[PDB]
Amino acid sequence: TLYRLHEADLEIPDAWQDQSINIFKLPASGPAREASFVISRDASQGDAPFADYVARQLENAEKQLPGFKLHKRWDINIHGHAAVLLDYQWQREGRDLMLRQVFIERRPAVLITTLTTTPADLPHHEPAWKQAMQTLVPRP
Amino acid sequence: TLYRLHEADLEIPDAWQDQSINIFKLPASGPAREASFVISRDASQGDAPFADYVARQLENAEKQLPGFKLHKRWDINIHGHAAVLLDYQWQREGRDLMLRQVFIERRPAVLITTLTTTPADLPHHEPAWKQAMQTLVPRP
Amino acid sequence: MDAQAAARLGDEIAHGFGVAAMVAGAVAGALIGAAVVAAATGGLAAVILAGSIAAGG
Repeated sequence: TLYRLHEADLEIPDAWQDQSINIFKLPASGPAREASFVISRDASQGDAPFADYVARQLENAEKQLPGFKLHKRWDINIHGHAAVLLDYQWQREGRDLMLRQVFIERRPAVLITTLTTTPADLPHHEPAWKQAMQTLVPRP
Repeated sequence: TLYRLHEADLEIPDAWQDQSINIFKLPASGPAREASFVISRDASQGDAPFADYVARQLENAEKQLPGFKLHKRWDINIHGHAAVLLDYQWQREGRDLMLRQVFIERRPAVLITTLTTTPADLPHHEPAWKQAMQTLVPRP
Repeated sequence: MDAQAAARLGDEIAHGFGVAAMVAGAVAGALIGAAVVAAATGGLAAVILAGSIAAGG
């Protein structure tokens, strides 16, 4: 069970539980502030279908984030993998936060991409985010 | 920067600063409780020699980790890269934690592997930890 | 996936409060390593706690 990371290869036993989180801080650009781009994994899906799995993610996000409300949703395919893209809004300590989140169906775990910014700053960070996602090639 | 992860490849602007963390939880086994194996990156080195960078890491750990106790320092080698192995222990909420931390010199950032367990449980997980680190090949 | 935490994490790292940003290499790895061994949580939850730990000190 060889594990591949940007800087090395190594053998990890399968008894070990993967909880890895890829993290990038986006630099400020023009009027917009720093953003973050995070890649997380999820194994909770199980046998439930992607649509109902994706379904359950909003149900939890909609009760747990103060001031939640959903701006957009895509259903697209990334290199044969089903993907849903969500644009939604929530307030942490009275300041408007915007999330752009993509769920990529995969096993043993669903890939999740999360961009955090503000509604105001999303257009300024969107070009670089578009670069990142148009290049995402899942492995078979 | 084309960035590779375990599950996909994607292109990342160079202005994004990487803070990615690989995390593996070693499951509980027999008398031993669960342990953790973590791969982190540190781009702080700048121009200082590697041997002095480790020292800066030691001084910081003694200053900020409560109950720091150094057990071993190992100036070793990993597939052509200078490496230092640290065995130390610190206290977290009355619980003694035994750490085994490896610093692998690389650019643009030092690769760091950290095993967290208990002094009693360390010998149990040392085989699995020894397995992984002997398999690590830094990638060009 | 905890939307609570992904939002908290993405917010914290944007504002320079990520673990790897506030403490030295050895310490960030050690704080992350303790969080995972200490609940039905995941990597996101762990990284958050590592930063709360790092911040309280």
